Amino acid sequence: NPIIFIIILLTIMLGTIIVMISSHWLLVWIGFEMNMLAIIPIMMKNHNPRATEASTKYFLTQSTASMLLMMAVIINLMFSGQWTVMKLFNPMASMLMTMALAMKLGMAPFHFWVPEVTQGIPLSSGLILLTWQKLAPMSVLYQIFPSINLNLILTLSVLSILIGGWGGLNQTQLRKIMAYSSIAHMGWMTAVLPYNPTMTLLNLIIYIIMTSTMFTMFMANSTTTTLSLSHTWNKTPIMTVLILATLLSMGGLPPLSGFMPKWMIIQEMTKNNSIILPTFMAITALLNLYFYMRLTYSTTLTMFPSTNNMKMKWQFPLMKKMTFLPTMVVLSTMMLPLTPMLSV
Amino acid sequence: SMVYMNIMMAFTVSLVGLLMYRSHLMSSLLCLEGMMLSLFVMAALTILNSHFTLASMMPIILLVFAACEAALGLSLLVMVSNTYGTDYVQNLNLL
Amino acid sequence: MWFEVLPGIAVMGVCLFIPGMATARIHRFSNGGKEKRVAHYPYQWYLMERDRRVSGVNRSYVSK
Amino acid sequence: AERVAAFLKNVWAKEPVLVASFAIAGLAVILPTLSPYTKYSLMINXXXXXXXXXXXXXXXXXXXXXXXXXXXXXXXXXXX
Amino acid sequence: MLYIVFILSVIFVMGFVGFSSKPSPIYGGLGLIVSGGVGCGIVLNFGGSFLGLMVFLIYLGGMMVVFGYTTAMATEQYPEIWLSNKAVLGAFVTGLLMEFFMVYYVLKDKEVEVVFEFNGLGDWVIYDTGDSGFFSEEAMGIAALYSYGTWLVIVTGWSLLIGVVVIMEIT
Amino acid sequence: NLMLALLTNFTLATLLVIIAFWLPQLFSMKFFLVAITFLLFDLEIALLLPLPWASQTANLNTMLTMALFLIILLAVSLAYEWTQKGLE
Amino acid sequence: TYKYVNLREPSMDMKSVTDRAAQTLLWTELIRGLGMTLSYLFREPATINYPFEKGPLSP
Amino acid sequence: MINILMLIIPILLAVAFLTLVERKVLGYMQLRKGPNVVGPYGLLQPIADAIKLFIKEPLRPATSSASMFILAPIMALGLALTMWIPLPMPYPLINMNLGVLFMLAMSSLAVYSILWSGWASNSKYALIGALRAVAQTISYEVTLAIILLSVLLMSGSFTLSTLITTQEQMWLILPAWPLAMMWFISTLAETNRAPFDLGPFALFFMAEYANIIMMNIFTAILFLGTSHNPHMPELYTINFTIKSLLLTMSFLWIRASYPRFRYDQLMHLLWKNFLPLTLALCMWHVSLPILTSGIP
Repeated sequence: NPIIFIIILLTIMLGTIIVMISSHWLLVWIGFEMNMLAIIPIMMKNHNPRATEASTKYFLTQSTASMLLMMAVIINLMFSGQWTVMKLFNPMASMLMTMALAMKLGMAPFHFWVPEVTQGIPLSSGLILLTWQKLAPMSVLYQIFPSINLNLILTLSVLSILIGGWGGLNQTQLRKIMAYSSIAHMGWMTAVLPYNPTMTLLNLIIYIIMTSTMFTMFMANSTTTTLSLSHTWNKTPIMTVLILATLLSMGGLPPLSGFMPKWMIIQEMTKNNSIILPTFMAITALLNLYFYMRLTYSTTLTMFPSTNNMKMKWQFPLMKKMTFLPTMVVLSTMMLPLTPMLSV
Repeated sequence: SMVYMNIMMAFTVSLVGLLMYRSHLMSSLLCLEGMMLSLFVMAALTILNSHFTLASMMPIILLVFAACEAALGLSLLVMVSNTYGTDYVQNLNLL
Repeated sequence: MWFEVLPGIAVMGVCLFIPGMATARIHRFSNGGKEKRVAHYPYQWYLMERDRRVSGVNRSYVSK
Repeated sequence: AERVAAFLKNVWAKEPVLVASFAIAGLAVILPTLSPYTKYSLMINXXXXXXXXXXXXXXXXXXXXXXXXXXXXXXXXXXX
Repeated sequence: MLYIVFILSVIFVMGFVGFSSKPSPIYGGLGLIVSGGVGCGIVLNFGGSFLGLMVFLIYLGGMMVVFGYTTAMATEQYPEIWLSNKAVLGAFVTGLLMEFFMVYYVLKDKEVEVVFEFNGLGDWVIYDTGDSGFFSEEAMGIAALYSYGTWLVIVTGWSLLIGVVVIMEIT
Repeated sequence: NLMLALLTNFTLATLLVIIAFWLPQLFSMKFFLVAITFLLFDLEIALLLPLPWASQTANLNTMLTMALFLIILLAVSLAYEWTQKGLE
Repeated sequence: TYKYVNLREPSMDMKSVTDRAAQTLLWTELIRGLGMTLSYLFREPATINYPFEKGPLSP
Repeated sequence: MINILMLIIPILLAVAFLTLVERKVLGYMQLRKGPNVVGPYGLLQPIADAIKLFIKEPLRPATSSASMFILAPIMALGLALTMWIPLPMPYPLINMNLGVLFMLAMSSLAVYSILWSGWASNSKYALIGALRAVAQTISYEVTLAIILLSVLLMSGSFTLSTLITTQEQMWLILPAWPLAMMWFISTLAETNRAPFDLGPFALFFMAEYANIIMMNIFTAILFLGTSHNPHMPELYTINFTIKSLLLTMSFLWIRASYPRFRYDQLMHLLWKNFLPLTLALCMWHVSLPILTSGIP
């Protein structure tokens, strides 16, 4: 992977632009497929028996998913006629459309591939791309948020934090914990879509920055809880303070930036006379915190992972924005109260 | 209306075919071709009966991208037969 | 010599000669004037339909 | 010359068909821009009507007459 | 005699049954030739000279021919009879009976449907198109043009550059 | 009729098989890379197919830059086939 | 005795390079090879049909 | 509709009477006498081969997998005979809306005939050689589509009837000088056994030699023409057959004169060398109707 690897990475960047700037329903289908043909090579890279299994599981669960989207595109020719990504019109078309989006974002009945795909990547650079790919179908949902029946969108949000809040408890694999942290945060994504379109995109701004900081802290190789355990005493001790700060912000805690999306999600929902649904969102949010709480015990507690082998030489990773973005990820509570309006 | 009633029923059979697995892995990629074949008939008839002229190019573009997933995903199938003996959905290690 | 080769060519000047002549000479029996009309696009198709309507009944191509 | 004269006779000797792949395809881009003949071909393509011409209501109009042959509008008669 | 497209649509579903059922990639592969070739007639009858033959060139004479290689490259297992296998015959019989039961309801015009839309008869109304255009006729008569849709040409060319580069890197 | 013309050829082809059947009584994955490139090139051919039938009403100057563009990238895909294809 | 099979670079500069490239660009020598069998077709074949004609022998 | 039978029965005779031409014309190339004992000049032998193989010759299959092996000759003969329908001739039988698209489609589906034969044998020994034979046909079909389009982009739409009218004064060999050389080589890839070579087995001979005549005729439409004459069908019928027969001699010329190119170096002639050449001429043929007015 020499110069052309950047070009392969550029087509994912350009692929989302096609989805972003679009008016035609077949144009976004092209935009989704621009990502399909360009993530798989980075999913493989070194060629491993675990990588072959992950890439096939990533393909089959996602290519069939986009094929359900094309049905809803063709129902938009049978009914309502026009090829515009403004409204879905038909309730018959929306049922197949929302489920196709749930296969990438809703996750509540389509989570199954995520913990196996995220674990299957041999490299840390591939972990960023799956948290960046979720930006693409969110642009579609922001365009067609009316007309779609709320009874079978909010079920994809309520159930997702339940399975996300239980699915990380029996996991020691560091990639797997972050895989279920996606599904847990995706419930908050598919909740603001029926109740006020703004702050839904800001939820991405908080999430993507917070997740990109997380994996770039794991540039010093760690794949399990026990491998991230040997970091405070043997490796760099000051580095684990930033891992602590990012993990505390991942769960809902006020002096950190991660509580600031959770503000407006409940605020806009309570304005629409709904109290019984946002209550369930807050109790299930506690279950999300528990995974980060156990993972902060690799940074706070002793835990005895000393080992005979010791590193003396200074570490030099990639670190693209692993210094500027964690400062925004640790503290942005006072910095961003009126910034909800600035995004959209 | 009348012709659309049969090909929508043909679409559901190809949809279940993707969701069904018994030992072999090759059927899924064959069903992916069939799903795109059933979508090709549905797209063509809507533009052909209700004239568009400009939009008749859209299924031709759809024809090209149908093969892209049915080649780049098909290439991954051979890689399974390099690591393992033969392609099986029953033969998986990930948990 | 060529006197052995030429009967092999002359038999091909009969069998391959059939499809050309059989398609052409059939228009005398089927049509009135040894000609079959080509469809291409609806412009020429509509002219075929109105010719049968202009007092011909069963015939598709007929003069006057 | 270091690349013009040196990398010419070697290309004709080693892999000689690759010379034609760059020369013919290269000149296929250069010729339609510089040669003054391409402008004529565009005019006849637009002049030949695909569908029936529409008639407009006459209310103070210039260069518009009856269907009979008269000096009106453009009407292409370029090269015989 | 009365219907032209409606008979071909039944054979279209008939070939598709060997996909929900699992008759191995050899006999399952044979289904796409049967359903594809008959499937062209469904497209061709309403019009489309270019688009109707594109299925023969790409879907039939390109797509499944590459799939002919992969059956020999991975999982060949010497082709077997698709009747002796358990649950395969059960999936095939239930697959046809979902559609053939609807065929019996076509008689006396109206048929019961899961969807809200009614079927009725539609024989002369099946095409639902007048003459209209004559010279350079049909919407599919000039189906593809590089003009107007300039952006679509660039991305299709870009995506086909990806395929050649990526698949070479995997192997 | 096209349906009558096609079916007559196949029915006579089936009859020739029965004559011989009834009357008498007493590995390597390098091939795959060639097959894939066939499919990916033919789709570029599919985009370049309309050219003689399309260029009749549309503007030539808008088409000229776009028509050559597909063939250029079709050569770039072959340019990637020169940087070690294999023994094939 | 030595006879040498190697040509030792037939092409040198300009004139000698182009004709060696012309035979590889199109064909020429294949069309020249086509002409070898062409004249060979016209000349009378030496064939003996056994039930009527008989082949040469010795005392 | 009786003319269909007048385009199968004399065509099956043309494939039969090829056996004379394929070893007498090939015979004089090799200075040997071909057919002589059987007939007056061996005219009784082509029909004698049919009585030998069809009726008396029995079957011994390797495994016979239910439907296959007794389905592959139907695909072989069926696709070879259906190619005769879209042919322009003096007058075509049931003229298609687009001509050459039907011609390229039934040839691309004719790849299956050698595919199902490889699946008929249970052994691994045969299928590796069978896939190699597919590679000879599948690769050259990429270029075959390109060289077709360059001729079409010069003049005429996809319809085969319009290709005769455009050749009124001069042949298309002169404007398409390097492209005419390509059609001599590219057509030989489809089981002609000249640049590369791999009961029901006898039926494959009747299908493979049928495609040889088919490529000879199709080259005599795209590049040859001389005259049209709608008033006189007599002049066209004789003049078309002589032009096609001269190309049939050139097909048997390569089979006798030239050795096999190797399978690996078949992918060095094409792909490595031909594909950059054909596309460069395709680039040239895009500019031609724009540089000078040439639109049907």
